[PDB]
Amino acid sequence: AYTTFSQTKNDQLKEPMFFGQPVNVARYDQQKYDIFEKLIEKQLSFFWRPEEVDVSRDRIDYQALPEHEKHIFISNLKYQTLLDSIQGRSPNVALLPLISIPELETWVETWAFSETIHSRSYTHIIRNIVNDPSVVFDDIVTNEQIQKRAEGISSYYDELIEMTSYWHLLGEGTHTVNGKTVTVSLRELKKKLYLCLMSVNALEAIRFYVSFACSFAFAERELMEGNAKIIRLIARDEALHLTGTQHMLNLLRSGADDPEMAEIAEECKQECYDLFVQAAQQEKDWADYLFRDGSMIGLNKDILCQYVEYITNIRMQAVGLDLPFQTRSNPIPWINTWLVSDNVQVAPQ
Amino acid sequence: AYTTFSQTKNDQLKEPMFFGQPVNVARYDQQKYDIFEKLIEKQLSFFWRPEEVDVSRDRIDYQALPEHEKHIFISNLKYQTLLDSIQGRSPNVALLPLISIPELETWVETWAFSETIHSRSYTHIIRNIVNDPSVVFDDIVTNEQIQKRAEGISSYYDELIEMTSYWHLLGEGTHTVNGKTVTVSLRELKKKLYLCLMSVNALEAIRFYVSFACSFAFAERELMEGNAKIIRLIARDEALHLTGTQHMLNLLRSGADDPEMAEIAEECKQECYDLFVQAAQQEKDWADYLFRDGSMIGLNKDILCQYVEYITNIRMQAVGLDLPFQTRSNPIPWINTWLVSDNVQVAPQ
Repeated sequence: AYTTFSQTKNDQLKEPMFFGQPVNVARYDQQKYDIFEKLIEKQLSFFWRPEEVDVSRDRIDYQALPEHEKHIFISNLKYQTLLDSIQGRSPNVALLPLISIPELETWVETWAFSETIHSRSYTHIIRNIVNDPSVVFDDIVTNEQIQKRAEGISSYYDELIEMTSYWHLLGEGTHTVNGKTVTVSLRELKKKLYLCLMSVNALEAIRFYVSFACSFAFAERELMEGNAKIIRLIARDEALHLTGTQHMLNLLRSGADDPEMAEIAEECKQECYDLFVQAAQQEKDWADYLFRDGSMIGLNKDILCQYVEYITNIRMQAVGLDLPFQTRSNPIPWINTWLVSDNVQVAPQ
Repeated sequence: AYTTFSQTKNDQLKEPMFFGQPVNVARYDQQKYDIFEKLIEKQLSFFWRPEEVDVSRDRIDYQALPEHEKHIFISNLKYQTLLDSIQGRSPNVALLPLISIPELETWVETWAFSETIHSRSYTHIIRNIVNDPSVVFDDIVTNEQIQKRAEGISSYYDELIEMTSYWHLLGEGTHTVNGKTVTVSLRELKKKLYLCLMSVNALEAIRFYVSFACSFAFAERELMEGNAKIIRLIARDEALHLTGTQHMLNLLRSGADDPEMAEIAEECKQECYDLFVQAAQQEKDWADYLFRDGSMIGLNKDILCQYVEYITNIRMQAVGLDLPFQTRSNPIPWINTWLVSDNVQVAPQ
């Protein structure tokens, strides 16, 4: 029962964020939550094109890098390309059919579009520093380590999409499909979304920031500086993105938007904690992979894992989860000069 | 069986446009069809924000308009807002889950995003010329004439989305759902898409151009000039949009992309003709509604209907359909100065 234009004249101010009447008229003179209108407007204001950054000198730097330093940089780049390949399509495919307020609908399309620009920027970087880009792009799919992350991250989306399709097609209740029993539950779907949104929050607020440290560490060494200029632009967008999902999640668990969602958020509050911890660990294990053949000046497995814990604690408090790690100070304060914008707070506070 | 990251390492150059393996890695170093990469790049180059246009003086003009001229202008604006409310979400929701090549995937997200900007521009216009924008936005849903168009146009999308969800969930074959028989057929789904793409082509290549004439006719009278500056930007984007669907449709019917699709395009070739003719007629009937209380200098029911036939013939030849109307010359050549861009051919040739 998805409609690209619902015929009911509803008061969009009183709709929930999710699972209400599909948005008919796209209007921007009013909001239920003006955060999403402010995110649109900011993200629009940030619009950049990857080609406006000269990455020419990165090719020289990269070729001059020792093999293990190549491995660090290209593993990082590959991982980023994976993540935003997923982030390019998924918010549109997974969330659009569920949104019921216009400001959130357009933020999600704006969000996803800004990701395609990131992915296009990753191509721009890759095709400028390596001879055969196909080797790089193919490894993104077949790399053992990258694949593990791809599968877990994508499952949260996939399961939400499939349960959505059942919901739209069948409606709520217990059903008979080809001799099997399919039970469609709005409550479970609401949970599937919450977990997905928690997963996507960890992805952008934690996983990408672990990657930002890696990129900016080269730039600190005065290497791969074109790449770093792009990551600076990418980081500024990312601060918007995670801000969006922090509000979605916080508005959902408060019960202000949907009293049901409040009780559902408490029910899987443990599960969300476990989700974030597993992501933190996975990025620690990723650090292991990056530096398996050696480290470089200013960044190693130990320093990076410290940063993972530091940033993971901050992000989780933001969404009301218990902190899983020792209260620590910033192991790499030098990252803050890179993680900065005068229009949005990029660096974690 | 939709996956936000398919684990198979496929050769994206050999995939079909639609119904192949979902795109995993978003890469832009190569294409199967470089038209879509050129559309992305052009559309990116056109990026504009509605607020960069001062519509201040339109409020004075509008209030000074006679009641029937208000009716003409606001009916037109309302209709545009409807159409791109649909075009904001629908290409993402309907097409994304079916695309199997990266350049087409990102064009569709870029396309849809550019529409949200149009919708945001329509708000910018509306909130500047009327006192109570809610009256306007509500009428978009409840207006008898507008509603008829909304329902037909949205059904092509909706039916494609629902048949997609069955396909992903159930796969091809004859199924049992709650005691009913559901037959999922790829061939029918391929047809549903083709018809939808034909409908969306008529929407942007014909229906919006009928609306562009109306807007620019005010600007010819030196009225509602802020609005016209925005429509000029909107028209330039639209020329890209219809170009995209012309290639999709032409690549589909040639059989170069999918030999099946060739035979399917011929099978419903009549049906497509009927679809376009019905749209042409509907816009003629719309002209009747616009000018029911009188016309203005330089534009009336007769002139506008002439333009409908003129533009409808051109668009249909572009997608290989028979012409339904007398071969006529341009009834309003003055529109061409408005319908122009040095970077893309906006005016129909």
